[PDB]
Amino acid sequence: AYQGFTKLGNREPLNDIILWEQITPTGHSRKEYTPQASTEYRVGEVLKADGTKVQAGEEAQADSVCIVNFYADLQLSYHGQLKVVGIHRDAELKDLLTLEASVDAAAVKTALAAKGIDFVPTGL
Amino acid sequence: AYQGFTKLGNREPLNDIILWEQITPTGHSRKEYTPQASTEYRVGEVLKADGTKVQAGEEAQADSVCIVNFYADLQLSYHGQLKVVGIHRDAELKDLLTLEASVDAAAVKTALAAKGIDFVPTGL
Amino acid sequence: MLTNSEKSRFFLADLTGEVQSIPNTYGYISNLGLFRSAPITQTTFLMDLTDWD
Amino acid sequence: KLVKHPKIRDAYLAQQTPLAWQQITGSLRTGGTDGVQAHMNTFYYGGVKFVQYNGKFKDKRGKVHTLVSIDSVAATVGVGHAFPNVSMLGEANNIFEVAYGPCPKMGYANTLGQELYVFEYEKDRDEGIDFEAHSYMLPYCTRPQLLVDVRADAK
Amino acid sequence: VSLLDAVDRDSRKAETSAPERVRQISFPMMYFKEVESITPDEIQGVRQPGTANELTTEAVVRAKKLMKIRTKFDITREFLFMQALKGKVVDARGTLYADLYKQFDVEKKTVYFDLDNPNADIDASIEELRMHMEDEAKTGTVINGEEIHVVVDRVFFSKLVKHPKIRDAYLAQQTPLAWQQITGSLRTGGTDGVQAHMNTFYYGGVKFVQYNGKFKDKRGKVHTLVSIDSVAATVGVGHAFPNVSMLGEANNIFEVAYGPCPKMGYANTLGQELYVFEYEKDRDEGIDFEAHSYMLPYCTRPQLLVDVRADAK
Amino acid sequence: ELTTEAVVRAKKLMKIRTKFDITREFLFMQALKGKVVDARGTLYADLYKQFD
Amino acid sequence: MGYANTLGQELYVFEYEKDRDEGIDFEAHSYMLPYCTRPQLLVDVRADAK
Repeated sequence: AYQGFTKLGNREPLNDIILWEQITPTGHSRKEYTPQASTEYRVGEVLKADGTKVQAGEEAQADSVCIVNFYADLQLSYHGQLKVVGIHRDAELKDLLTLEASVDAAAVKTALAAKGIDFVPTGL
Repeated sequence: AYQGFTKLGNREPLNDIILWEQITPTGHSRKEYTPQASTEYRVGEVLKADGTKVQAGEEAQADSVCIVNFYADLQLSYHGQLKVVGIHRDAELKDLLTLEASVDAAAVKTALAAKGIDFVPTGL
Repeated sequence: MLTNSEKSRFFLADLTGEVQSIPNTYGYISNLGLFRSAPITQTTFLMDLTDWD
Repeated sequence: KLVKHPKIRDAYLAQQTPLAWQQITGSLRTGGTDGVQAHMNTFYYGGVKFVQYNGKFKDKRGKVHTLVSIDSVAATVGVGHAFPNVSMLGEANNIFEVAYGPCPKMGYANTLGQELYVFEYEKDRDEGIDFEAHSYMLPYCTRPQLLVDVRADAK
Repeated sequence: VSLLDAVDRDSRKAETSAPERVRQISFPMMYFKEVESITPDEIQGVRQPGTANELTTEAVVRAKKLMKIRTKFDITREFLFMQALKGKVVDARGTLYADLYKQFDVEKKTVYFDLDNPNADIDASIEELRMHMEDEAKTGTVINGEEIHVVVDRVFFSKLVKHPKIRDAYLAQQTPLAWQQITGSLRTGGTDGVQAHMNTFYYGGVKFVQYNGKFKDKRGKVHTLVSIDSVAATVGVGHAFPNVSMLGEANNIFEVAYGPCPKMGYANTLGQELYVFEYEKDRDEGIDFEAHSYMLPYCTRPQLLVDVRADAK
Repeated sequence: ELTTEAVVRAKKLMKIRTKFDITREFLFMQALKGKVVDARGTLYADLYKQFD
Repeated sequence: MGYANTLGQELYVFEYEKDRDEGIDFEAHSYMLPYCTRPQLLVDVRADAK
């Protein structure tokens, strides 16, 4: 390469964090969000009630954990769907959250736990 | 496809504009440029002496015609080369030039003609 | 094997296999075979100790 | 530290025997396999054989556990363990044991334990598969006074 | 993988392992070219240097020029192979084409011997090198770190030989190997192409070989094969890389790629090691030659390449 | 080329078995040292006190 | 599960019993898109001129 090295990017995280879910004919633990303008989404991120990612100082507003990869430039998810989906109640997930800069993980976990979401310890 | 459609782009032009050039052991009619930091290159663009593309008001400074597609982010050509190449003398080319906005084609052609570069008429 | 180029959908490039890395796994003592298997039925067990002088 | 000691270095240097030459200028890697190394360091002196064991595992919290290290002793201080061979007391008096317990699932109560159980279940509504692995065990020694710790420390 | 943690039997808690990782990379290639020609003006009225009345012939000039071209290509290939073994690939002009440690995002390890200190422990450094080469393999199979190549510099070789810890240890031994290495001749290696034998030294199961290869650029600069980049010439340096038998043939680590010629008829043909072309001039004015090459040597496990330094810092 | 369920199943089973083997090795070492403690540090058996 | 990479059907139907013999549940799935490869051959007609 020009600098001597070139990287084509790592594989995006895929949906394998759900261990238990309230299986229902209509999604009981899942909610849909309209994607925000020019916002990239990935599995494991934390979203607010209005689809905006939780930032520092507002951990109390955490609502759900995203489980779908979304591309801002295509406006289409990696399965071709037009909407973002996240788990918001009654589920057990692996402890692989993605948080913004300077966000307090403990506060987010406590807020989510109030909705019935439990995190299982994950080995190295 | 959100918003109606999704386009993956057109194929880049192929290096076929060359019709005649006196072949010599060391490419008498070809010259090499150091690519600019953030400038994209394609086949059929007019370059100045310093490698920057010709713009309006300076058509008299036309130097050569790029014949290699260069990707700025990779900093490599489509053939995995580290330098740009252009024709600067004694060549016959198809009339397929590409010019920036408000660039007078006639002035560029007259400037290039002084160096011995001629353009063959091209049909639809 | 041929695949798409780095940044063009209409050009090809060659894919040269794969490389893998695996974590280490020490097993010296297990291979030594010092310990015997003594399966039991309950959740606890007892023993008696005696001595004299 | 043991190998560099002058009382060993000179003692083996003055000895004109094939063993002495190998241990002072040859390779001490003549042991068996620990799972990573083809051979592991071995050293003979005073009728005893010393083996260097390298063992590390990652605790999921991040910190590293060293198998041979003693509790609350800095890694800069040599430490080792000594335990008896099987043959010292005889096979009739085996000293090490492991006990395996049962599993809380139905049909396993009051049943001889196994070292590993694996179960599989189908998620409801045909959504996927689930797995479980169980184990219930404890290793122990019946004569703990035969275990000794060696330190390359002064005090 | 990590260690499991005990849980309460009646609580029915459990833990889970994390997923894996995957990524991709790419490489460019290096291109070389050569040009030569023959003219009748170099034949007419030219006395053969070895005689007094003999004139030169076209065949002699042709053979000399071809041999020169082939020698230049061989020298370039040797230099490129050495550079690849050193962990970075750069032409004689300093241009950087591959950075193995950047692409594979792994740090390079260097071992200090402190040969200037009488109390320096060479055994500790050798064991450190063995442990690095064995633990950092990450191949899921048994590794024998004793099998490694060690190319050494003249200064490093002299400093290692002079050390008292080696001198006295070998003096105390009444064995044929000790006699030969202290009073005999150490030149017992193979042939590097300039000398019949190469200096060889045995200690602690490791074999040290002294290499003095060097070349010159088009503009006079002298390039040394063994010298580490940016290290003073007065400090002993060297490189260590694994043997072929260390990992077996199924896990070969060193590869060389070859691409096609840019001429007609070679659009998508498998590249060869070298191309040679011949074109006669117009109006029988003379003859022309051309030579092409397109290659890049690379390593698939850069963490297994280790540097060695005589000093300690 | 596409993955398949069989490969994923095999990989996960192998990972589980490896984890359990590693844990067993660690526990055997801890027992040999004299006291049995899990990775978290909980104390389960102290043979020196048990046998006085 | 069981349909990860299989060819798509026109319609799927499934039946499931309830938790403790309470009834029966049904589900219907469909995943499709109709398209035309030469849209320029589609013409509209109007009754007026404007």
